[PDB]
Amino acid sequence: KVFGRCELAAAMKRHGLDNYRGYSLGNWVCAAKFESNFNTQATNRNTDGSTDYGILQINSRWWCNDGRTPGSRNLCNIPCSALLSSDITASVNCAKKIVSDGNGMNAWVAWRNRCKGTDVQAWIRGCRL
Ligand SMILES: [Cl-]
Ligand SMILES: [Cl-]
Ligand SMILES: [Cl-]
Repeated sequence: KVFGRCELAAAMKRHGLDNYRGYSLGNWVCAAKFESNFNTQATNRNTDGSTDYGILQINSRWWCNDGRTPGSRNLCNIPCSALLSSDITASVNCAKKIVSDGNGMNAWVAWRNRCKGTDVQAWIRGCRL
């Protein structure tokens, strides 16, 4: 599913991501924009052989099981395929664990490089939330 901008903001809020660990909704929408362009089916293969999955490009080295990432963990206790669903529940629940791991949203390199320090409120501007 490719979400609309406000549609995704609303879904993220529904699932308790808004201001989670102090990160406003615009941060999360911005991260999703640059990780996946709001496409739940997004996948990308990393140099180390791990793969990133879903709207927030969650990585199989630590967070989910794909059966093809040697030496990896599955800390969200989910198949990586769950992160591709039109229902963002699994991605949100896993993201909550990731952002609580110590480095906040810096875990998403694209958030650090493209969202951090910017006017992230622009991502939810106009949205009925
Ligand atoms: Cl915001
Ligand atoms: Cl594996
Ligand atoms: Cl980047």
